[PDB]
Amino acid sequence: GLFGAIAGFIENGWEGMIDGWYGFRHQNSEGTGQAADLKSTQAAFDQINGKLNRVIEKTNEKFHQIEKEFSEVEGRIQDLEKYVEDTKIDLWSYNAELLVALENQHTIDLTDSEMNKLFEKTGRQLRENAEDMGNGCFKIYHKCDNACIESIRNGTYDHDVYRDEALNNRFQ
Amino acid sequence: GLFGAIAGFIENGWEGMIDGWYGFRHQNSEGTGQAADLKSTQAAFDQINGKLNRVIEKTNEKFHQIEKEFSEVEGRIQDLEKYVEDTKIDLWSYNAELLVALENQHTIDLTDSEMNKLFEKTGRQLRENAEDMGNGCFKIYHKCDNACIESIRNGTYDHDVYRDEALNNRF
Amino acid sequence: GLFGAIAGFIENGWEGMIDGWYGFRHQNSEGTGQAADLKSTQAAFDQINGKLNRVIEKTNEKFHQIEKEFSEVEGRIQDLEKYVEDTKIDLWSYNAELLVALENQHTIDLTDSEMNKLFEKTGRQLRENAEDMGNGCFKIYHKCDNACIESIRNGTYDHDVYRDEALNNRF
Amino acid sequence: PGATLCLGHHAVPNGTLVKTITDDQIEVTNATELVQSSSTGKICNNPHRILDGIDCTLIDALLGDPHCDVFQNETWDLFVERSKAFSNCYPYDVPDYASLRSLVASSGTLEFITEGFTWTGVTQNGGSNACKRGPGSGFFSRLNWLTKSGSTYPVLNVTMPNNDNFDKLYIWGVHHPSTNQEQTSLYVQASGRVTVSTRRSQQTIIPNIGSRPWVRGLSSRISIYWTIVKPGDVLVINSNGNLIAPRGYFKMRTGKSSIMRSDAPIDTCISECITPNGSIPNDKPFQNVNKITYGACPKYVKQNTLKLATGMRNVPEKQTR
Amino acid sequence: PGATLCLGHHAVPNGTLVKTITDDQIEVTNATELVQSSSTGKICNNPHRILDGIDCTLIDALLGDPHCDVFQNETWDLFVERSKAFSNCYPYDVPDYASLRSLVASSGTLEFITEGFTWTGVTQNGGSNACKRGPGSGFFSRLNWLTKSGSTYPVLNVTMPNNDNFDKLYIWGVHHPSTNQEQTSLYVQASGRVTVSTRRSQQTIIPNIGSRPWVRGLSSRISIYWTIVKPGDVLVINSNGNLIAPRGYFKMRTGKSSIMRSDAPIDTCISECITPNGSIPNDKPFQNVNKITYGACPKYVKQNTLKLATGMRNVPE
Amino acid sequence: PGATLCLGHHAVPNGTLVKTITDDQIEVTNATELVQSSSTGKICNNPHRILDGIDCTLIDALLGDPHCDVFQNETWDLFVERSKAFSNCYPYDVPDYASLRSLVASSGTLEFITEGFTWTGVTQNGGSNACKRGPGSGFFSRLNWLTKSGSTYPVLNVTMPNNDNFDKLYIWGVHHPSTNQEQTSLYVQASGRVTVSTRRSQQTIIPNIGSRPWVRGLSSRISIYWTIVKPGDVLVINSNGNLIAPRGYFKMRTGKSSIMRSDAPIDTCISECITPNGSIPNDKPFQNVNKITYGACPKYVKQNTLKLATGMRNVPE
Ligand SMILES: *[C@@H]1O[C@H](CO)[C@@H](O[C@@H]2O[C@H](CO)[C@@H](O[C@@H]3O[C@H](CO)[C@@H](O)[C@H](O[C@H]4O[C@H](CO)[C@@H](O)[C@H](O)[C@@H]4O)[C@@H]3O)[C@H](O)[C@H]2NC(C)=O)[C@H](O)[C@H]1NC(C)=O
Ligand SMILES: *[C@@H]1O[C@H](CO)[C@@H](O[C@@H]2O[C@H](CO)[C@@H](O[C@@H]3O[C@H](CO[C@H]4O[C@H](CO)[C@@H](O)[C@H](O)[C@@H]4O)[C@@H](O)[C@H](O)[C@@H]3O)[C@H](O)[C@H]2NC(C)=O)[C@H](O)[C@H]1NC(C)=O
Ligand SMILES: *[C@@H]1O[C@H](CO)[C@@H](O[C@@H]2O[C@H](CO)[C@@H](O[C@@H]3O[C@H](CO)[C@@H](O)[C@H](O)[C@@H]3O)[C@H](O)[C@H]2NC(C)=O)[C@H](O)[C@H]1NC(C)=O
Ligand SMILES: *[C@@H]1O[C@H](CO)[C@@H](O[C@@H]2O[C@H](CO)[C@@H](O[C@@H]3O[C@H](CO)[C@@H](O)[C@H](O)[C@@H]3O)[C@H](O)[C@H]2NC(C)=O)[C@H](O)[C@H]1NC(C)=O
Ligand SMILES: *[C@@H]1O[C@H](CO)[C@@H](O[C@@H]2O[C@H](CO)[C@@H](O)[C@H](O)[C@H]2NC(C)=O)[C@H](O)[C@H]1NC(C)=O
Ligand SMILES: *[C@@H]1O[C@H](CO)[C@@H](O[C@@H]2O[C@H](CO)[C@@H](O)[C@H](O)[C@H]2NC(C)=O)[C@H](O)[C@H]1NC(C)=O
Ligand SMILES: *[C@@H]1O[C@H](CO)[C@@H](O)[C@H](O)[C@H]1NC(C)=O
Ligand SMILES: *[C@@H]1O[C@H](CO)[C@@H](O)[C@H](O)[C@H]1NC(C)=O
Ligand SMILES: *[C@@H]1O[C@H](CO)[C@@H](O)[C@H](O)[C@H]1NC(C)=O
Ligand SMILES: *[C@@H]1O[C@H](CO)[C@@H](O)[C@H](O)[C@H]1NC(C)=O
Ligand SMILES: *[C@@H]1O[C@H](CO)[C@@H](O)[C@H](O)[C@H]1NC(C)=O
Ligand SMILES: *[C@@H]1O[C@H](CO)[C@@H](O)[C@H](O)[C@H]1NC(C)=O
Ligand SMILES: *[C@@H]1O[C@H](CO)[C@@H](O)[C@H](O)[C@H]1NC(C)=O
Repeated sequence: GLFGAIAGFIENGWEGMIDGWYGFRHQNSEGTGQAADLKSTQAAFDQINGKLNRVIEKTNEKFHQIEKEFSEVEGRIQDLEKYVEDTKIDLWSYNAELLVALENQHTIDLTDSEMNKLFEKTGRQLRENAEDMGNGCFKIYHKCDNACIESIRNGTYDHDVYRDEALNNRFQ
Repeated sequence: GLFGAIAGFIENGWEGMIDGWYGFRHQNSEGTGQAADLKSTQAAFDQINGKLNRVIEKTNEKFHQIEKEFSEVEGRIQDLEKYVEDTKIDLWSYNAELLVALENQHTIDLTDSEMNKLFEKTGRQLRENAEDMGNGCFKIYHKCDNACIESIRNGTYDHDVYRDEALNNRF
Repeated sequence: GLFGAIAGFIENGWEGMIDGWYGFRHQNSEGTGQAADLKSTQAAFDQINGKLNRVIEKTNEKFHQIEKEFSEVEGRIQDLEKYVEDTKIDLWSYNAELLVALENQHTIDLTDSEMNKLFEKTGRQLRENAEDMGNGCFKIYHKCDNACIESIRNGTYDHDVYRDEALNNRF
Repeated sequence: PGATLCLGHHAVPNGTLVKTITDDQIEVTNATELVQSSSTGKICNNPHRILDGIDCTLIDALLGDPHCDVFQNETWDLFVERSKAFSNCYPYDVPDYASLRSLVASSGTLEFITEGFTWTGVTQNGGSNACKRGPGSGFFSRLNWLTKSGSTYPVLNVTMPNNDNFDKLYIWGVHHPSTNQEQTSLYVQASGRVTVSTRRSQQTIIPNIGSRPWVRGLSSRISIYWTIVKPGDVLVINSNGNLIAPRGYFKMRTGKSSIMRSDAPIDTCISECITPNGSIPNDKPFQNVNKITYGACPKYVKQNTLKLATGMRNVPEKQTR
Repeated sequence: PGATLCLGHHAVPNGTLVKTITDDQIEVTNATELVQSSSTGKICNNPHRILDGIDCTLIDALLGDPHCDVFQNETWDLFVERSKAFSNCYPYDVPDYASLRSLVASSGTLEFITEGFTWTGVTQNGGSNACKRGPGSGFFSRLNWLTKSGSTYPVLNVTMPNNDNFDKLYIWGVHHPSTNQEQTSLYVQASGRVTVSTRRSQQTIIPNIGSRPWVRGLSSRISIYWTIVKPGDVLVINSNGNLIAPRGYFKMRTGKSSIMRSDAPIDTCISECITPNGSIPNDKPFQNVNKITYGACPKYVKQNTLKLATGMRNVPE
Repeated sequence: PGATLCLGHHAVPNGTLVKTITDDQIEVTNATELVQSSSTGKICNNPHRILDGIDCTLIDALLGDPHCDVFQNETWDLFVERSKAFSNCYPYDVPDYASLRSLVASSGTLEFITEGFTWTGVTQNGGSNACKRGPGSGFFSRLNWLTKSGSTYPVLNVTMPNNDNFDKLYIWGVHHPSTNQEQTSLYVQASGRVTVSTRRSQQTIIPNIGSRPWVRGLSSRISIYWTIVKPGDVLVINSNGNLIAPRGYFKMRTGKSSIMRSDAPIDTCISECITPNGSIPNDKPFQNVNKITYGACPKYVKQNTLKLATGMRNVPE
């Protein structure tokens, strides 16, 4: 995708993450764990759901039309009836093909975008207390217990608290 | 939008900014102020204007066509005339609906993109003399008078001048 | 484009780069040079090639149809035959115009994106050993011989090796 | 000793292939089908009024072929004509059959109002053994076969004004005998003529004597014609022989009525969309079941499947297996 | 002592809702309307040549119904037929009326060139009290009602070659008497016939005797037919009765001419696009006023509004 | 002393212009053309079976105009009618010419099967000096001009059932004499009639007596009609004069056959797509050569060029 996260700097997805579309894995002094990010997951879902509902917006209801199958050869009028219908069908078939191609490209790009948004949001939260490893992971340069990890995940991590500890670990 | 600036890491817009679409607000020793960024504003406008002009490119002029209202019942020929026209109208109605949906998604994304471009341009200007707070604001780690702010806004800020002062304040 | 690299923070392209679409120019103690990046080039090419093949997917074979030129005036039936055809041609002409506009916007954006992806990949490789000058160039804050440059270009640069040297030069 | 925080996204063991601008096949975590490609094989009896023609075409029900008498005054949203239908009355043709069928189908009713035409000096209610009604000879219920009275068939000249505020459809015919003997025997005059007119239109038909192919014992034919009379206009029928007279008019309406050829059985269920193959659900925007449809239907396309991605790109962990 | 530098964008207190791929309603700072949904109610007389039919249909002006004499030789880009139009001449029908109307409308002219047909042995210039011209009986100006001379109506057999470099349109007819008495009285022969042909095509019409309903005093009728003669071809007219003869031909043209049914008044103004509801502006790409249009017009769509975003997402304070 | 590492992209000194959503013209490094705008000027004889009509229209070949006798055994995927084609037999018209031409073109064969119609009490094989065969008079090869035998022309009444599993096309006609003298001389009765029917439909044609323009010595005409008989149905022909009888039927097929008007020469080459201008390549999705096409063709559009970008934005030095 356009943002280079999904199938990009993030090597692969997690089959083990079954409670959300995007999320966090950590390793600290207390071990390892996984948690889904609800906000990013919800934003992807809302957009995909929105486009689905637009596409299935029921719009057409037709009653008496023209005949489309013929039991007799007739020439000019029947040629025109068949041509009109064949023309219609080709144009709608084109519309359908284009629609799915554009929608699908966009769905892949919007999901890639949401991954990227979450990554940049996290990076900004951490300020000078962490470095981007380049594979979707941050090396955090301080002691970060399970409380500290949850603080990052629920958006309440105060970077000032750990800055001195982290700045020291980073530069020598 | 795709870039996550507008309605994203920037919490909201400024109703007070009436002289541009994007811009700067600052707080320094000398107080606070606001200035529109003309370049980014112009780039967004030029793209939106470009698409508007493509959409209103007058393209059809038609003269004698078929009849589309009928005062008598006739059967087969009239069924076909009505069907041809109804088919045409449904296809053009579809085209119109799709056009606006695609254009609008793209306009929202290109405007979000221009916000993001301005933000990354500013960040790059400041080098090591500032930090990204994460809400669309830079904490600048040195004395930055109104001359210094304007230097950033008009693209002439020399980061080397303040680097020692700023590096010290940060670390 | 949406990413602001091509025709953006990168001032212009390189006419001298004839062996790839994206790449690297360096200056070190040993002089200057140029090398194409294969991976980014390949990703752009594969996507453009993919869309080309979708667009030229042969789809249309028609045999007996309606007459479209007429040597006599006839009125109603001929009016309808001409209208049907004119309607068809306008709709396909619209489809063709829209198709190319959407494809082309997207091609420009995906190529801009690949430039940006390569730039962010390089920046991430360099960690704390370099700074973004803002014009598509990294100032590398350590001795970087031709072996070291190639290490960056082929993805094997170990930033830990030079970190102390580089951190000292920066701060 | 610090901490590592890795950002990621999900993957699923079983993704789906979709098409994009750049790829004809690429794997996403989920997708949904946009083309309806199946039917139950049955036409749902609701919410549209479905009238099963059974053994009868719409035109035979209109004219009043005796085995179609059950359709008198019927109405429909969709008249369904079956491939088993047959005619069993006087052999006939309709010049512009397709148009008469279309306009009646679209009107949605066979509501017939009898009018008191005065046919002075002729015998009414002629019948044929080609069109039995009970044990004896009969005829189309809505048509009146006029023949000589005594040894004369006078010039008939009758009128019916339309003083209603709706349009009247009149169905009438012309008899084409197979021999001169039959002609003069039924109508006296050697050559007949039927002229049916309103203020602004007219149709004159001269019958033609000769054999057509034997159908139910007869080489003669009736040709069927129609005339619409608007409010304030007047019908005049003028004939010196061979007139197959109307008994009245059909009420015309406009609305959502149509006709469909199908052999699918009618069943108790609810479906907005009907095809000749049976009803189809209309939750999807496209369908590949049949280009012939009635009601609120997905649009017909040539593709039998089109997948809309409903999730991200599916990127499993590569394995050394 | 530091500084804070915040990047931002504008918002407005009163945004506009638009549709996207993902949202049926989302708020942007500004939008513009792409569907023209209103008209002035008037047809602008420029830049197209508008000819108001007033009391006349195009066909009545073509045939030369006396109250339509003011339309002789007229030209138009758009002929406007009014619902108040009426016929006031001999009662007639046109088999394929819609085609004759279409082809004349499209030609854009009633330019008529009189030709010297020689009708030997018949009376010319027949008239009727159903078609008064001044105080006395009359007829369609472009048609010539031929009847017997003395006690005979010979076989008429005439020719007119087309030695011009343009196509000629001939309008002619067949008279349908209401009685045998009328037939023989006017044409002698008990049954008439009209055959009109060129090298490559022909029409033969047998009249039909019988009562139609009374229209302007008459139960008889005329049926109107037409024949186009191309450069180098020749017209032949052959009849032993019931011929309503042409007096000449109409010059055919091709171009931008058409016809429209409308009751909108004509006004002095400029508009490229005309609908039956009146002229409409054509700055927008779509319109929902009327599927019937003439000129440089927006395309007809079913939506009555479609908003194109002309600004960013609106996120107010 | 450190190092500088600059990221960049290629450019060329002169790129190609394309259109986007936002710009009518923007320069990219490369593009490819999506509209085919040129032809060789020649129709390739493969892979479609091309039949060049040369001097003959399809209808003249069908009827069996003597100079078209060479087409009798012929089949095609595409019949090519040339502007130099001419008729050289009895002067005729076809009401609904366009339909007969269409249905024969679509059937793709002139395969004709003779049937043993029994025409009791008439003379068969009439010919005319308008349609010369060898030293004498002749006629359309597939039609049988019936005239009186002795001093009588009886009521003809014949039948032919279709017990095959294919549709039969019957071509027949009606003769329109130029005088009453010629009518009674050929057919005895003062007025003829032809009635052709199947179980469920019928056509009755009354001839029309009168002069048409002289064509190859004659003011009389034939009008051509057709009847399709489906498997299990039956043909009946009934006439007391003026019948131009079928000799048999054309065996109909369905498939990919058509007809095209063109003066482009036929050449030995391979092309899937044929236009009247000549064959065109079909590698591109669109074409602006001609709206008339046959085969696997790009779709016709009004644009003469449409460029698909195949590279990035070109930003030269
Ligand atoms: C004009 O020519 C046609 C064709 O030759 C001719 O029509 C034919 O006439 C005969 C006699 O009416 C038809 O024969 C009938 O065919 C059906 C089978 O499909 C049988 O049911 C009939 O048989 C019964 O009735 C007979 C009494 O007439 C009995 O003799 C017999 O034992 C059976 O009970 C009968 O054979 C024949 O079908 C038609 N064919 C067609 C194609 O129409 C017509 O009569 C000629 N016109 C004139 C005026 O001569
Ligand atoms: C009814 O009126 C018709 C119209 O006048 C009559 O038709 C005319 O009949 C005569 C013969 O009786 C034809 O004369 C012949 O014409 C050809 C040549 O035809 C054309 O070609 C040459 C050039 O090649 C050109 O110079 C001529 O002017 C012609 O245009 C001559 O070769 C013959 O020798 C002879 O002159 C007329 O052509 C014909 N005209 C038309 C328009 O048909 C018809 O005879 C009348 N019928 C009755 C029953 O009275
Ligand atoms: C991935 O996409 C597929 C669609 O392609 C989803 O499958 C659909 O899911 C629901 C079941 O949760 C089904 O709809 C329900 O049907 C029952 C009766 O069948 C009805 O009572 C409910 O009201 C509801 O409509 C649907 O049949 C099913 N369709 C198919 C083709 O499998 C699936 O849910 C998606 N998976 C995820 C994880 O999102
Ligand atoms: C065949 O039947 C028709 C219909 O009844 C007859 O037409 C009618 O003819 C009479 C005169 O013979 C018309 O009367 C006239 O009415 C006007 C007022 O409308 C009046 O001012 C005149 O003095 C005159 O009396 C009558 O309108 C007309 N009816 C219709 C409906 O057209 C026809 O004459 C009959 N023909 C024969 C030979 O029986
Ligand atoms: C619905 O009915 C139509 C026709 O009645 C079916 O279309 C036929 O499908 C076969 C292939 O299976 C083709 O060979 C025929 O040409 C088609 N016939 C016609 C008349 O188009 C169609 O398959 C049916 N669809 C379903 C879902 O039952
Ligand atoms: C333009 O004129 C048309 C034709 O009279 C108007 O359409 C009619 O008006 C309403 C709703 O549009 C319906 O009840 C009628 O059935 C419509 N008739 C037809 C033929 O569509 C239309 O409203 C007018 N539009 C404007 C903007 O004036
Ligand atoms: C940009 O800003 C400075 C500081 O206010 C101003 O004095 C200067 O004139 C501006 N630009 C240039 C190029 O001089
Ligand atoms: C048909 O309807 C009309 C009027 O509504 C009525 O007079 C007539 O008796 C009805 N006939 C039948 C068979 O229902
Ligand atoms: C919308 O459009 C134009 C500017 O192009 C302006 O006149 C109008 O005030 C704008 N409205 C808003 C709310 O910005
Ligand atoms: C009609 O056409 C021309 C004018 O160009 C002329 O022959 C004729 O007299 C004109 N008649 C009228 C009434 O203008
Ligand atoms: C330009 O585009 C075409 C189509 O893909 C390609 O085959 C050709 O080699 C390209 N030319 C250059 C100079 O890149
Ligand atoms: C058509 O085929 C027959 C039988 O094979 C042959 O004798 C005849 O000459 C052929 N006709 C033409 C015009 O080639
Ligand atoms: C093809 O022929 C048409 C019709 O004669 C002509 O107008 C058109 O310009 C031709 N196009 C080309 C590319 O030869």
